[PDB]
Amino acid sequence: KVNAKFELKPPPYPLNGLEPVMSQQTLEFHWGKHHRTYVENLKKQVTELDGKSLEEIIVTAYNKGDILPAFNNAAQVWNHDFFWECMKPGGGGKPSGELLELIERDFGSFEKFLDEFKAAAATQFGSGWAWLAYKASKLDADEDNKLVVIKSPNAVNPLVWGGYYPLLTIDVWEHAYYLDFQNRRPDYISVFMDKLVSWDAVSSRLEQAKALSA
Ligand SMILES: [Fe+3]
Repeated sequence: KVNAKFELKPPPYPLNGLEPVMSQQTLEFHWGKHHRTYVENLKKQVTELDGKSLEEIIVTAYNKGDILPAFNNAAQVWNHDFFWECMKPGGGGKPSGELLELIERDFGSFEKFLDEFKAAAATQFGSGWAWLAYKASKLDADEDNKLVVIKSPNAVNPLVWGGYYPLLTIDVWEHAYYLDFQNRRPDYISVFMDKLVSWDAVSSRLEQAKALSA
């Protein structure tokens, strides 16, 4: 976690690991330039913040929405770390086990959840993120302890709310997709879900989320 000599964390696969769906070129820019830059700038800004955790810096700098200078950088480092963990070579398909059950419990069906997640991703105007998060007051009316789809602008993530545990994200900043899809953000989102998403990753987060909100 902490901001010592913090370094950029590589994705959990080689930069060509997601070919042909997300290009090596996209990885090289998105991770090697954008993500790297957030890391470098955060380190320059980070001070009373020195040696604090990424998440602590994020929640404090959000400042109820009147954000402090380190917020954008800290939140984007975390968001991109999380984003790389959300995908895998040979990803896609459907979740299983408790994640699938909960998704069916809260959205009726996986397909309904998929459509809701894709619409959130598609309609976030400008730069930002779409999320699947576990909503639980014990994290911080009885509904409560359930999955939600949320879209957020710019660097904002569900950690700043809170009572939300992020489970899945898709980056909808144009740099995430422009080299591969240009304007076609819906096709990108669709392909992300069909081919890239690591349901194993999302399931692990859900276990952590349930443990934390018990
Ligand atoms: Fe990005």
